[PDB]
Amino acid sequence: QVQLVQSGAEVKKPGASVKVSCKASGYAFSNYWMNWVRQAPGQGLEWMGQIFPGDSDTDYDQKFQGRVTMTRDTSTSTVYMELSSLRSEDTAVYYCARAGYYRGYYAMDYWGQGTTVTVSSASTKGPSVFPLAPSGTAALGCLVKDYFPEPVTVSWNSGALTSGVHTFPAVLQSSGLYSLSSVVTVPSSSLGTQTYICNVNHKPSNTKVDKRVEPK
Amino acid sequence: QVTLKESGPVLVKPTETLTLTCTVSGFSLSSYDISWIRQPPGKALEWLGVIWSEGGTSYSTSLKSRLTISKDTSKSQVVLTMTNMDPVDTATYYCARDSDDGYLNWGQGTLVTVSSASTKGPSVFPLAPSGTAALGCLVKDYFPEPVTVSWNSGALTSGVHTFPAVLQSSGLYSLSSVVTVPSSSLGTQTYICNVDHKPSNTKVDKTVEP
Amino acid sequence: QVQLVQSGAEVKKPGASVKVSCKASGYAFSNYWMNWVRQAPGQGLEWMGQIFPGDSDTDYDQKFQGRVTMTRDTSTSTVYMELSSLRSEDTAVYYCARAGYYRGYYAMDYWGQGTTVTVSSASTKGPSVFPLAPSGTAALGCLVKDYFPEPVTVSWNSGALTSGVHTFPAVLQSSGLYSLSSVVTVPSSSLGTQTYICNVNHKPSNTKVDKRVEPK
Amino acid sequence: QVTLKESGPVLVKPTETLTLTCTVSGFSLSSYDISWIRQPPGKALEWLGVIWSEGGTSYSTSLKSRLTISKDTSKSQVVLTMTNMDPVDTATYYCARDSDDGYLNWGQGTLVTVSSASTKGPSVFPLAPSGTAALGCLVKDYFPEPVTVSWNSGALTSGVHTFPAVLQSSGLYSLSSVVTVPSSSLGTQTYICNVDHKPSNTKVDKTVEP
Amino acid sequence: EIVMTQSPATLSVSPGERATLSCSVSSSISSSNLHWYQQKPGQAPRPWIYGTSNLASGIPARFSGSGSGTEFTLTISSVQAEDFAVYYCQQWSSYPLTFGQGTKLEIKRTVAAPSVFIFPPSDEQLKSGTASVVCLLNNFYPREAKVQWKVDNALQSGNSQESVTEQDSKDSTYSLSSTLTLSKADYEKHKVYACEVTHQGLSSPVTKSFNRGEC
Amino acid sequence: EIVMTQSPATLSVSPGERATLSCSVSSSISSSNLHWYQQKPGQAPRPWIYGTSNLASGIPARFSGSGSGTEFTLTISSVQAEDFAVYYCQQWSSYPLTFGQGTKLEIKRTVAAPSVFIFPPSDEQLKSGTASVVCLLNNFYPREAKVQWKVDNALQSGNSQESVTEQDSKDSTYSLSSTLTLSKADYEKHKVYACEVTHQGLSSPVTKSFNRGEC
Amino acid sequence: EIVMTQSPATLSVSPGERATLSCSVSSSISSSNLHWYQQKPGQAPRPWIYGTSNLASGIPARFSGSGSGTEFTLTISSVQAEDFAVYYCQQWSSYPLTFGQGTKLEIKRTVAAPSVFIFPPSDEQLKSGTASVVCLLNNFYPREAKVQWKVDNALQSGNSQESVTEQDSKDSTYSLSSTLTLSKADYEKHKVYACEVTHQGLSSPVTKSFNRGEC
Amino acid sequence: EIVMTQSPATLSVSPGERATLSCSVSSSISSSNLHWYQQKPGQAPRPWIYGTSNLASGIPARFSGSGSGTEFTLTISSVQAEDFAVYYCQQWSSYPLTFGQGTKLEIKRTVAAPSVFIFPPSDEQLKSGTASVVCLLNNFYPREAKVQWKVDNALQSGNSQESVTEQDSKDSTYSLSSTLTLSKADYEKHKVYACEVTHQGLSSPVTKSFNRGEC
Amino acid sequence: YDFTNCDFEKIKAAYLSTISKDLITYMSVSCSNRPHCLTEIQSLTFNPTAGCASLAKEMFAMKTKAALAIWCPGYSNKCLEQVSQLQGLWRRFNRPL
Amino acid sequence: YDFTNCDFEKIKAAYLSTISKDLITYMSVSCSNRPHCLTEIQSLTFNPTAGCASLAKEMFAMKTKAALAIWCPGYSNKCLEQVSQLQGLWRRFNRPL
Repeated sequence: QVQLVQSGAEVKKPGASVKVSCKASGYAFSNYWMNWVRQAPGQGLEWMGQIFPGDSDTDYDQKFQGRVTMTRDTSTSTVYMELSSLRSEDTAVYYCARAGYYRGYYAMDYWGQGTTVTVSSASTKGPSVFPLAPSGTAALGCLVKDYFPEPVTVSWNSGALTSGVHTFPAVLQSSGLYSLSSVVTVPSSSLGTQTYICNVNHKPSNTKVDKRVEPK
Repeated sequence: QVTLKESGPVLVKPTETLTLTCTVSGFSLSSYDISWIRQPPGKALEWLGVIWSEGGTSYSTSLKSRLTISKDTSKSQVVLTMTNMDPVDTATYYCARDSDDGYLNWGQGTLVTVSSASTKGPSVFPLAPSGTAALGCLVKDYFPEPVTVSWNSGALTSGVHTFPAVLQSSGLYSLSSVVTVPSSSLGTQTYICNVDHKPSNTKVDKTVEP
Repeated sequence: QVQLVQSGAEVKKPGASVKVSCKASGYAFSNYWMNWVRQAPGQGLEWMGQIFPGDSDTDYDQKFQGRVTMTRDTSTSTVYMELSSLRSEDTAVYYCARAGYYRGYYAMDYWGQGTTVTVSSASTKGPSVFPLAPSGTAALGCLVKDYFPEPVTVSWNSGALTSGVHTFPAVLQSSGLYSLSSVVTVPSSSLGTQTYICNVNHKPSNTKVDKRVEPK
Repeated sequence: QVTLKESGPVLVKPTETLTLTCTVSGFSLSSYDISWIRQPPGKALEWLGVIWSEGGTSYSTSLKSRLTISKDTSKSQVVLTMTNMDPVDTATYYCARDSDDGYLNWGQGTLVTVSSASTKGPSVFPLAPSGTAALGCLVKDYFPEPVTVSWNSGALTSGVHTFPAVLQSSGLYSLSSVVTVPSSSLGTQTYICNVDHKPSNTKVDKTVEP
Repeated sequence: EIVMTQSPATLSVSPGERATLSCSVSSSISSSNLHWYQQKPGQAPRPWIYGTSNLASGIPARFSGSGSGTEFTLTISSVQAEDFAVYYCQQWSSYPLTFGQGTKLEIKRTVAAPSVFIFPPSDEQLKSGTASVVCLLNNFYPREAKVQWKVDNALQSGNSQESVTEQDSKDSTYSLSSTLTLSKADYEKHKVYACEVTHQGLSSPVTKSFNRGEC
Repeated sequence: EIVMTQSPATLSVSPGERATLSCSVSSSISSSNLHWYQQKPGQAPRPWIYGTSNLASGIPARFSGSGSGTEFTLTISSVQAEDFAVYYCQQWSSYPLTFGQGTKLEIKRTVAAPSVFIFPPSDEQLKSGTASVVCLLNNFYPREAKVQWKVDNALQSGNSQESVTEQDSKDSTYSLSSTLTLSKADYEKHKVYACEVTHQGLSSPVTKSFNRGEC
Repeated sequence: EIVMTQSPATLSVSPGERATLSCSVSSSISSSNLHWYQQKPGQAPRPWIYGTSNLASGIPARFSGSGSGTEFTLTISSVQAEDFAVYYCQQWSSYPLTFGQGTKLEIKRTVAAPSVFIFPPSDEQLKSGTASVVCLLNNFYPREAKVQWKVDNALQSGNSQESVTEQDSKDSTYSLSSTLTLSKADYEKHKVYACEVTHQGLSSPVTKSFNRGEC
Repeated sequence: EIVMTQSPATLSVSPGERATLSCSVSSSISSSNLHWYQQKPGQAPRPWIYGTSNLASGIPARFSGSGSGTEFTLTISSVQAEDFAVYYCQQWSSYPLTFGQGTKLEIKRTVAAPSVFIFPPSDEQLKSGTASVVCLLNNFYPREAKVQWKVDNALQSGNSQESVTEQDSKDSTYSLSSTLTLSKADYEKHKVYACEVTHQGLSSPVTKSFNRGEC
Repeated sequence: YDFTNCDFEKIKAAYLSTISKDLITYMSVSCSNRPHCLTEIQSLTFNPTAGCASLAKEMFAMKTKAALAIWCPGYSNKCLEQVSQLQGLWRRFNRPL
Repeated sequence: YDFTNCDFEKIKAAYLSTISKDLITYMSVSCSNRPHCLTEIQSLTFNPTAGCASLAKEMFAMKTKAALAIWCPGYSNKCLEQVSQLQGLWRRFNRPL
């Protein structure tokens, strides 16, 4: 088995630098190139470069010239990608891909899980959750607004209510903070006989908020 | 070509006298014999009676005492007179020229409504719904037939059933128009049925809501 | 049942006259017209005329004008057709057809068996039968030539041999006499071990000829 | 384009020497290695042996002592020499350029007949018939193959089967041409088979009769 | 008079098949004395077959007739979409002229169970002074569907009027509406009103019930 | 008069197939005035269809008729063994009554080549002063077959007569007999007598020849 | 560089059908130099086809690839539940390596109209100085749906943001959430707030509206 | 050497079906080291599939290859009329090159029993000095037909040579001719000569016998 | 001849099927009951009138004679006006009882 | 580096499937045995020559380096003439044993 385990998610300010690690295990490390690619949120894959662990011979993409630097550590079988002068559109999921031959054909045969690098000027901020009250089916919700960074986990009735729950992907408004909404459709006859607690968890700010939704 | 055209559709009060005129063209009344056949709504054809080319006449045994068929060859007209009308006598009346081969060779047919009910505007009541749900509106207590029922000013057509009018015990008519729609569309889409009655000149837009 | 039984076959000289009878039975004779039609050998039907037995009202074809005369005898329910000035092409089969209504439609609803009238200048003459010798199947035959009038019956082995026997229709050559041939195919190995007798019968001349066919 | 063309088909007496020349075009002999493969009639392909681009050569183990493959790059020719031939060596010989992808990239192929039998004209004998019946004619004792057999100067084609020639123990060939015809047609139609042998220049018309 | 009967009353035939309509006459009549007429809804009858066997002007060769005495038949070899209508046999033998009850040649298709809905009377009708409870049997086949009204789980009859749409053009299904008309007092003397439907396409009769008060 | 044209002259149809016989009329006539008769060889014509559409008593439902004006048609849906016969269309409209030339409904089968035999005149016939050379084309289909007489390779015409049997009951094949008649002096004046047969079932015309004096 | 164009951007195919994904290449490249990767949401891309024709280990026989020069194709004979995902075509021919924009193989199902709900801003948010009016289009298909914000019947733009859930695992439907953000002063400056939804499953755009102060 | 075998020796596949040809190699070889060639009668082999998986130039997409180590397969999804030929698998791993025995992909059809005829030697052959008795098995399928020669009801072997035509183009049947060659003495020492044929299409073996003397 | 004992239905069928067609194709007063009508057809078809005397030999006249002979026990310009009157008499004959 | 212990079959498959294609698309001496051949490819691809020195960074050179690194233990105008010689060396490498 071949494993490429990468570092954790990174939140960096614009103009800073990030070092993404990728530890390879289960095979001969020095014999295979590591390509680094990135996937912007909602966009396709973008090849950043490649490095040969054997001798540190690196080929970078033309647009990432002088900004990306790839190194290797054969003692720990690790590959490091240093992206400096970070800016707004460097926010993406970065994958390390081992490229090798399969039946004579050369392609990126193994991939790491990816690291989410968020390059934003906003600082850590707790979420503000607001009710979304209903007017034979009615929709309740909680709007989780103005939090940073991604993600926040929204449960309903401490996980008891899961059917009919839609948690929308967070959007990045002009303020630089995130905002999502969690909705749930329930029969309109059980609105007053059921307690509706939405549980918002934001680990980066260590925030637990319990919001109780009532008809208006 | 042979053509037979009765008079226009008529409303006859009960116990009054029906007079229908059938004008024929393409043949002479002195050579062909003209029969009158009535068909009640939804029932079989009933032969009222014949007037012959030489001038004789024969009538149905049940309705012998009420029928009178006269003929004017100069004006090419056949006149049916029926006395003491009963609301059971409302029907479509045809004049038919018994042809050379024996076939009736029917006319256009005229609608006769035997009713004492005066013209009345319709009353629209929304039949509200409770994976598809059916809604509609009931048109009641109007005279005379017909009433044009549409949905969303003709926008909603699929699933629309407008049942034939039924004459109630009061002499007035009533029908229902029902449309089936997905249950999700009840909240957003607004369903209105337009009920139009020319004789009473009544146009009612009724909004059906749960 | 309706029956129209006609007279026997007639052989007449050119310039003579023939009276074809047609007795009707099984219905009211006087109520239905008799049409007379004729069929030349190998040709289609030719309407000769019609007669009403009720009152002798006859309508003849334009070409048979002055040559055909139709009479009736209500005592015997018989209809007679007199064709005078007979010539070469009057040789035909003559049918009497009762014409009546079937479900309101008027057509010749009943027909007689027909009488064969042969108008030829040749006299009765017996047939001359000649062998037709063979050279795994071989054909034997007997040529029955120069006989008058039609027909002659040709059997093989006194009727024992019937399979494979083809008796061709007689043809009228320029001499005014008839000539046909009867052939039979038999295995070529049984030619010498089987006696092949062809039996020619000519009733008008009362002629019985037995011809034995041998390979040459 | 790459083309490989062996010499013409040859007749080699037993225990003589076969010399085949394969001329190639579209490539150089110094860059590609040329193999020789023989296929006996009706058998699988047998790899005789290869000569390599640098000049080396390898031969089949069974036929190592008889094979000799030489190469002339100036004339673009590959010469196969096989000594001490046996009538079992008659076959179709191909020169094939082992390509970049490894595929043999075969040539046209030349027929080699190893036989001591001199040219001999064919002898035609009518196979006479006894609901359809089959007749034909047997062509025997001819050399070399082939013989063109037709029926009624090419008129009769349906049902005609001309079996492949078989080399008998005497070194000569023999085949049969058989046609099926309705039994009734035997008497009237005359069946003649035309047997044509170019090497012996013999054209025999044989009439098949019961 | 000559009382003359048609069979069957309704003939279910899918398009393209063969259809046979029988007319039986009480007294033997001449073959030329029987005529066949075709009628479509909202239209006058059309002379269709003459004298038991003769097609009229314009009628295609698909239609034929055959019969005598008492029994006659009208036969369509290949029923087309335009051949579904009411056919009447009529005698021309003696006065009075009599027509058959009519045979409704109609489209046959797979059995479909009705969708049953129930509508309680609206508030406007209740303030008017009456109450009409509507039962809708939507998209069913065959036409034979049977409906009862239950008031407080008690059978009620003699005051319900039902109307059925003509056979649908696109899916050849029927729709039925049964209206139960009551006064105000009759409406608010009871709590549960039910419509029970029995149909060929139902394994068991379906009961749709409502209670007064709910929105 | 009215000229009744029938088409085709003969109709070769295999049993169980569909047959159509056309009758054109020189003048427009009523449908009721044209009738169809069926005749089998050696039997009188039999009334088959009255008024262009009405089968007589006993005629099965396979037969039908349709037409008007100057064009009428007899149709058999599935021709059976007993249907092969001569059909005539007869108008009644005006005198004199005229029949069609007749269409012979004929059995169709697989093409079979004839067996050709040649018979020289017997010695008795030579003693009688005439010579008849017979050519027999046995068991062939279809009917169309050409027989040519070559006397010393010289084509002969005007002195030969052909007879054809009716279609066989078992294999539905024909047999033909061509007799060439010559005087004794003419017969002895030549040596080679040949019958050449051209038929669809033969790839080439088959010649059966003989010479005088052969045993 | 090499521009890798994929078509279509998304491919709506019902399970069990045949799917075709096209990849055009700005320059002619070798078949062995183009590969296909599959990515499911929340997971790294996975090597799927090597050299335009060779499936990797574990990929079933449904997937196949074919093409040359500037046109290549990924084909799935029978799309299954696990096949719905983003497929990328990647050339290797020249540096820098380029991927296609990705084709999202998507579940196709019956068109379902959305359920549209409107949520006015809560009182706490108003106390916070901002108002967010939410419009929820729940359980609709296909993805394409238009949401318009009308504030006192005046069309709004540039101040609303839309979020779409992934295709549902059970009924394969989408849910959309359009949030209109305004200041407290702007929100209190108007009265009627309406969300208008234009979707294929709706005959007419559905408007859900509310007024400030309603309970 | 590397001894490598093909299965089956003959593959009977009707046009339009799926055909699979197996090649088994004595020693494991690289996937790129195996090639497939197609040969039609009277023609040189054609490079057909490269390296167990790569189609050559012009070969359509119907053909595919798949295998590794010892076992490889050539598969045609829809066999066409032009795909019936001999397929050879050849290793490119080490010298000497070895080819498979060949798989003859050939047209499959319904089993047909041969028509068996026997021809005694002609008079010309008898005066020549030998005698060849010919047994003809005409229009049979499958190719497997088995023939014995009986001389005076005694089995004879080792002196009969048989040849079979290539599969027919129009009806896909075979024809076999077995010639038994004897001297004069051997021919006139016996009276009855028989050919006995056993085939799949025969319920029992058929014996065709002749006796010397008959014409 | 009195037509009281005739078979009126068969004569009517014969006219409606056959005689009427010829009667119309020939184109290119009244009666009380069926016997009186048949008397009128007999007189107006087979008895010569002023000028139009050749109507007795027409084909529809032959049909009328045939039908009358079969179905009546003991039976066995100006022309256009006469045939129109004959059509009227036949039409009144076909009238139902 | 000595290529005696390499896996020659996998390298040959990699060339025949992938490296050869890039080697031809780049177009737009001999060796004794497989180790000697691989030595020649290494020297002629990755060691700069007179003029045509930029051949080491070509895509087929990347493929050759990848294959050699994977399958050789311890491994990790004028241009047209050089690539033709490289094609010849690769073709002789693929020769069967």
